[PDB]
Amino acid sequence: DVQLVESGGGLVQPGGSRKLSCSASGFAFSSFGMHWVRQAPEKGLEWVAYISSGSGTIYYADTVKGRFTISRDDPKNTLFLQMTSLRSEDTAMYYCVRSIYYYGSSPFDFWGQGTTLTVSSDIVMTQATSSVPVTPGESVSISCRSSKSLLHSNGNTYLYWFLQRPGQSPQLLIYRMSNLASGVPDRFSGSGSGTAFTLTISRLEAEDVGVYYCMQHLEYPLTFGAGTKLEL
Amino acid sequence: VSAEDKAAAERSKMIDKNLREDGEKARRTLRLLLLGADNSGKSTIVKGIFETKFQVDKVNFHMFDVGRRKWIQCFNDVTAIIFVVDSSDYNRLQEALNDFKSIWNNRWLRTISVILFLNKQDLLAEKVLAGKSKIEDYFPEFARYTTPDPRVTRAKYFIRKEFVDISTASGDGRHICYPHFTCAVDTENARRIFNDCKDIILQMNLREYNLV
Amino acid sequence: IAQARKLVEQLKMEANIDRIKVSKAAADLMAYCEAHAKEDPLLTPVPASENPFR
Amino acid sequence: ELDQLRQEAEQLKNQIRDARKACADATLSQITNNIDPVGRIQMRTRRTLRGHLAKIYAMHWGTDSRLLVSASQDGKLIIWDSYTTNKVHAIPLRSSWVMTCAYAPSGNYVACGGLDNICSIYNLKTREGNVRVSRELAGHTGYLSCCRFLDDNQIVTSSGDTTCALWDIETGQQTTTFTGHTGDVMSLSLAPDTRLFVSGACDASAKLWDVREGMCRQTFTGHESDINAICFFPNGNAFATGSDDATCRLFDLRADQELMTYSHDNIICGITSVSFSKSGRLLLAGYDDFNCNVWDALKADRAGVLAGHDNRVSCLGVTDDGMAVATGSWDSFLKIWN
Amino acid sequence: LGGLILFGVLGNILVILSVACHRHLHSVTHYYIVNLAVADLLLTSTVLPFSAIFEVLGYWAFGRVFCNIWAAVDVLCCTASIMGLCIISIDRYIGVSYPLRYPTIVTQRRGLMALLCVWALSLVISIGPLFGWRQPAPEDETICQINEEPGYVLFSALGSFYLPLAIILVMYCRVYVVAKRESKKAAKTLGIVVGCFVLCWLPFFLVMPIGSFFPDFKPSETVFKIVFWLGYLNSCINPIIYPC
Ligand SMILES: CNC[C@H](O)c1ccc(O)c(O)c1
Repeated sequence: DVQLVESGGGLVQPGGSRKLSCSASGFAFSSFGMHWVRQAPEKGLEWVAYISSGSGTIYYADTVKGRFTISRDDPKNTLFLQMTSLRSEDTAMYYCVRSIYYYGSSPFDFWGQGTTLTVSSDIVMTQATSSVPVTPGESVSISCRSSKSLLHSNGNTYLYWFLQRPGQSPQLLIYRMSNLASGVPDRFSGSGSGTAFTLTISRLEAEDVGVYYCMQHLEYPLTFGAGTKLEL
Repeated sequence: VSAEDKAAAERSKMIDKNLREDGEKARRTLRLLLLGADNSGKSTIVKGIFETKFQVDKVNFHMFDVGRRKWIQCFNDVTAIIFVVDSSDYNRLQEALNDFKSIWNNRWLRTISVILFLNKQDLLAEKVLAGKSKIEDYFPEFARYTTPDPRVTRAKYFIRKEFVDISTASGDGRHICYPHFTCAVDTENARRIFNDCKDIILQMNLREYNLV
Repeated sequence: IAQARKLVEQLKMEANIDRIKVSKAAADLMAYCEAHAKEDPLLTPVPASENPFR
Repeated sequence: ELDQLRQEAEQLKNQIRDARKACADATLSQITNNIDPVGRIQMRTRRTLRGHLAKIYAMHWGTDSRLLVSASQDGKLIIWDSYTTNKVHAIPLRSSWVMTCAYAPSGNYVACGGLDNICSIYNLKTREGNVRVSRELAGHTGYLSCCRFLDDNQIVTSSGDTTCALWDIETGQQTTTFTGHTGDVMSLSLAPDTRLFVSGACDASAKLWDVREGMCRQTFTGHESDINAICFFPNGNAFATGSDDATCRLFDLRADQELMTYSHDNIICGITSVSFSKSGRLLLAGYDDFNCNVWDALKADRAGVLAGHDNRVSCLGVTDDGMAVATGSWDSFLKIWN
Repeated sequence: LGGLILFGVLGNILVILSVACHRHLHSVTHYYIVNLAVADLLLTSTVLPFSAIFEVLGYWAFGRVFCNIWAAVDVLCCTASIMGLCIISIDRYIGVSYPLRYPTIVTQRRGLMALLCVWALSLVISIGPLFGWRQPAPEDETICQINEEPGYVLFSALGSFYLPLAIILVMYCRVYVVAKRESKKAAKTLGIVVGCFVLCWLPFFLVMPIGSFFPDFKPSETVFKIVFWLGYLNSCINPIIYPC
């Protein structure tokens, strides 16, 4: 049903320009906030940009602020990222991420496909674990830490857990540190307090191996953690 | 406030904008409540709940007919009530008068004017020309009534006078019935509705501006 | 004809419902009201900090 | 035969009345005459929810007591976040005339209905991100005046055709039809145990219905006009009705009689909405004279007034946790009180 | 003195509050009513105490730098009030002469345009004295006087009273003709509105130009002060008479 396709990518000489397209199909693109999030070839995910519903609010990451422009065409259901003066550090895999915002919403629920692009203070999230070898059927945990407390005055702790299987786009597992995303097995659970969170899984099954990212959404920028890895 | 509770406010503002646009669109259409009874000819006045829309002089009118003590309060804000009546018969004419009296003195319809539509006047003319059925038999005051074929005009004026006399009881001027005569093959009903609605809106505006 | 039979059958069925004393009913109603007097934010003035609506 | 059946029915009614009077030794006023009085209660408008451009007809709180829903004659079903007064959703309606709305206990569905004689059920949680219509329950031959969710696939609807209906949202057909009313069924109120409910009709009659058995069990009278609103007591063994005769009545399921009458000689306007507090000590009687009243359910005395509406009050609801009270009105403004 | 100013401020505040207490104030006519109420409240709360203290003490207190603006805020607010009356009359005329086409003629995205044009014209007229179009300021800042430059006098007087007066008269005469066509009470209300506008604003806009262009026919100072306070009286009166 819901499907986001991406076009563009390829090789760009340094300092060039590139227009990345994200075509949505199967959902109300007008009412969904959109994000561009990049992942380095051998590192974690980096948030690039965010545009609200109706283009009424736009934020950029400090790295690409001023050099990147984000836009959306609602009648055509398209999301555009215009990139100019591409440095050699901007090569990454870009994902256009839907996220809707209301009481009880699940931001970052569906992540589009990936577009490769090869170029020739902030709340920092810490993922102490780098790789945790585990056996199927054994309950394990992933620990994440925040520089600042993510518990808000409204009782909402804006922490998100994302899973990336080898060769697969990320998907939302747990949003706001306690709630479970739809379509995710009830094995996963999230707990913890400010600056100290734990994603505990019980009876780990197959295809659960992959990278796990803890992202903060208290303020901007959206700083992902280093992200742990579960392998057999 | 955080991004989660601020993008929510932005979404709320977008929803407010859409609501304002829809309300502005809806304010340009006049809502008419089409009432009446069975075999009163309400089906062919203008060429669950049923709704119809027709445009005259670049003005769109919506008429709603349902097919009434309770749900009538849902139509408290309609511009006008098109009350269709079949004057051809006489036995059910008193029933129609009672219905009109009930509608006029309704608690939730005390500020709505009624565009009365005396339908099928041609059959009334045929019945009064034949002479088989006498109105005086049903309405004893008809014999003592005279006009202000001439007999057809006297009967029509009598029916209108009876309806208007019912209307003027405790009217206080907040709403006035607008009688009309319409036959089955009539096609000028839209213009009559247009003129009646124009007069109703003009009177409402004059009342609002603290004038007469 | 069957409508009257259905009505009288319904009345006969309803007539056999056991009715307790009004005093016991009122007593248990008052007991439920008083047992939750500490859980009613409307009855007792809600503290400003505890009130979600400022 | 007809005369014999009429005589038998009259004798049965007389015996039922005699049995009810035999179970009436004391009065609720006498029982609670020694109770501590509520005193003076002054709830103030904490939030005002603007955005409607027509008269509001129905409003139902969510289970979490944060979200709420409202229906207006402008074809809009608006789901509000009462905490921050943000419109979570705005659903256009196929029929602009809506007299009822409901919020599913799971929070996944909402319901609406009215003069179109169709109960539209909308699925809030969707992949597409917009509120689409999940089901269109059809079969009533009159306008729907109230509807309440039992589960995600079981809803009780009251229509103007003198019949209520327990439906099956999965298949869209009436699992059970509750017949026995002689007039339009204005309101229905589910019981906390969800095994029984009540329905007030225009014949000044409140009928108790067993959902599982699908047959009426008790009938309560004592009102002089149409019953507009009805609400179950939190305990589940009582309920209260509001009627056009400017009186509110308290009935007990076990006692099967009218216990307390909340009315004042000053008030002459009919009641349009009634709801109970979490403890049941307060009865919130919404009137059509632009203001609501608070009644001590055990003293039958007015506790306070809630004024601030410029038009008729149509719907009134109390949060499940008892935090606040939503009161809608015909002036397109629904307020929150605490 | 200050009592009338306080009464006018209270009336304008009450009108502003009532313009938002009920949802019936959604039509453009209520927007114009609240615009007039805002203009009158701003005029009062920004000029009436200053005018009162100037009349009582008899000399400028805040200084010529802080009294030159008092000769521009006052004209801005008075012009805003008069143009609000004019736009209210225009709205009433277009509503009466085109009853069922009123929503499709007077629409939001157009009434807001009219309101913003009214305020823009008011500020354009008020900027005159601050654009150098004023009489040579006296050296002694203890004395603060209005500007009687003939060009500014003609421009301000015309574009603040005479054109609005002409439009008001034309629109209200057409409204009266239409109302009499559809049938005393309307006559009384329209006449009292027009008379209360004219008897309050015409005296000032007649005594000022006569002193500006005909110093021989220049009136006294007491009558000048009476005409000066007539505008404030009209500002206080407007929220009393226009809603009802
Ligand atoms: C009551 N205040 C009137 C104001 O001082 C004023 C307004 C317009 C003018 O043209 C003018 O010369 C003076």
